[PDB]
Amino acid sequence: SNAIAVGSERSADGKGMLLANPHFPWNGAMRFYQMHLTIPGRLDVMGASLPGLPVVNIGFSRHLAWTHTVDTSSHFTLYRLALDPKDPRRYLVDGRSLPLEEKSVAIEVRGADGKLSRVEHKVYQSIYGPLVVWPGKLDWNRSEAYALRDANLENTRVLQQWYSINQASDVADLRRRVEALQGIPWVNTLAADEQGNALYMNQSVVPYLKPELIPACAIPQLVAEGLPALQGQDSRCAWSRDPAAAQAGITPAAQLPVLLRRDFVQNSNDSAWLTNPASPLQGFSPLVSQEKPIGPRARYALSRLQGKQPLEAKTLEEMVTANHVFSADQVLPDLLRLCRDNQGEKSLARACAALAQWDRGANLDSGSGFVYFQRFMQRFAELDGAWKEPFDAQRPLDTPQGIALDRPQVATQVRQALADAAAEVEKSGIPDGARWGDLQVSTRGQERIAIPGGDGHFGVYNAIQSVRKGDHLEVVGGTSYIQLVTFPEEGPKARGLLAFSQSSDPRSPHYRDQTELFSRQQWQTLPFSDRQIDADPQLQRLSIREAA
Amino acid sequence: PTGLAADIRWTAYGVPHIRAKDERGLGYGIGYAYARDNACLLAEEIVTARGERARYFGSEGKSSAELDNLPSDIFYAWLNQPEALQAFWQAQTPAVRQLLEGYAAGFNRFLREADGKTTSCLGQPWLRAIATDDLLRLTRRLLVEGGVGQFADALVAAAPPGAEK
Repeated sequence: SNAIAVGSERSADGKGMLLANPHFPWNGAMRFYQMHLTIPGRLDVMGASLPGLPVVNIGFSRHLAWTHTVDTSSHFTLYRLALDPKDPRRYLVDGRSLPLEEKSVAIEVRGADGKLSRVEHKVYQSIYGPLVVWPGKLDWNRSEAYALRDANLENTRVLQQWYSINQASDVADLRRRVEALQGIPWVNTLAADEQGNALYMNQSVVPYLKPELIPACAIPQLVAEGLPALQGQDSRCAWSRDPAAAQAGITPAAQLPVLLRRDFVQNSNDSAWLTNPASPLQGFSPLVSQEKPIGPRARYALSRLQGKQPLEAKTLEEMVTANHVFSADQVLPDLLRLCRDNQGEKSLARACAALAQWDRGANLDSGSGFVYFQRFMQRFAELDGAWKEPFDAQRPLDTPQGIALDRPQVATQVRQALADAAAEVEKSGIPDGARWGDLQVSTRGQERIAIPGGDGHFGVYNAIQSVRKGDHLEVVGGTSYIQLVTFPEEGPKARGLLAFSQSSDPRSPHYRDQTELFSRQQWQTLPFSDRQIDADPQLQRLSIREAA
Repeated sequence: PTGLAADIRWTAYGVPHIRAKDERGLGYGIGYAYARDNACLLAEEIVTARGERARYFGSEGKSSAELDNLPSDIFYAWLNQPEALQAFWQAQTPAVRQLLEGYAAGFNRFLREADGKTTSCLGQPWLRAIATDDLLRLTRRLLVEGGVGQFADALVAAAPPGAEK
């Protein structure tokens, strides 16, 4: 997910502006759906929502626009259990042996013959929650097991929270409503209002441990590997209570990152840290936000956002529709130098030619260089110390960069990686002359619609994730609901698309219409006022009722 | 006397604009409009969240999250136990209860009248009237996507050791 909010100090019109670019599945229980909700006099909000939810999840109203991005905060903890040496179904807390709880679930299974059979399965639970096993990493042996406590299992406030957001007037109001309820499960919130405020909130439901508990309660080797793992044999490692928190055991709103500014804030799924580099957010719990190197999408955004020049709506739009593969900025110049140093290496000829011709984009018309580059990057990413300039915490926006071609060992390994990638690409059945749009598609009935964009890990802001299906790459997720909002005098102006179209049903008139527009990167007005709605030549109306 | 009522306008690309005088009517319009576009999707995901995939589709299939049907079912049967749904419902405000009540009613109203114009799964046994509990099941499924949901296979796999060395 990407999000950018721009305030009065940087917007061309001196008001607020918001780009919403969540990256979500193109099918299933998280498929976005556009809708506009009005209870006259007290609710009027438009945007998109997830299946089954009677609220708008990402959207805008008369003076406000808001969106979300998946955050880096932990929303659960693992507990390492010390098992009773006499009994692997018992575990020790404060030296006392407690029994696991067993709860059977019964499931009906349809067989070959079409008859139903009953399956009964035991789910073991500890005082923390259910036990979980990752074979080879988180086992359940005679010494230890792992339980999982999910902070959102007790979050009964989640629907209320977006009901409340849907009623928010401006950025200040939105912030109050979110901090009050703390019902947001696992996303950041970014917003802008007409008055020119830009807001970032890492305000979600996060397990709370008082600072003095963390060094003692962590499992050092597991947390070093990215897992929020705690000592489950010590009752003091229970999530801490703070009466200010909306839910027992979660982090109070005052200790979660918030940045209110009038220039900009951005997020592309890194931590709160460099939301705006001019005002770094640090000093939070490791469960909440850490100072880690940012990914290429955020680095790309910051490269466009920093400076003194005004930001226009078209500027934010084109950050998405440019399809620029920002990772190429870091490695392609030096890679091309390597290519030029190895003319005569026949095996590298086609790859180097393709990489040199390439527009460094993931456009429909982008050449095979993108495919060569992806396969190379995959291998580059597993090399050790190949960066010319390694990540530097004092230069986190400009590092890492370049290839260390002046180190013979690096030069040899990088050439091998290119050699390997070249053969792989040429081993594939992909015809010479094929462009990216020939390969990456979304199927609609009998047609395959070419889809621009590429994987977020290569620094493409317009992130698109695909899987191989026969002769093509089938889109499974990525850029989904797009919303770009500004606040001219007449009312909010909102522009965008639902990339995969409103209806998942092939019979619908709205099964592929926005997908064709997405292919051509032609965003559209999102009509909000009664006058905009009535100006629509295809306007349809139905009133329905029934007794309660 | 008042009951459920909604006014719906659709603009280009099939975007609904729902107007109502209260949350119940608002939900009614949302559920109806969503069903018109996505009844089969919601019906499938409700089967998943009820833990009934293997019952309708057997053990060799997967959910749309690419979990095997039986492990998915065990996980959602565990997640969405009656006591848990009841507690979640009890904690809801009147406004949210009304939104959910309206949504279910509006979805069901579309289902009663559907003749297949925009619904490909007409006649399937898993396409059926929904209840507010089904919407709670979907909500809880989304709730844990950043937590125990990512460990669904791992929860199903968790069993105590035998007598191995």
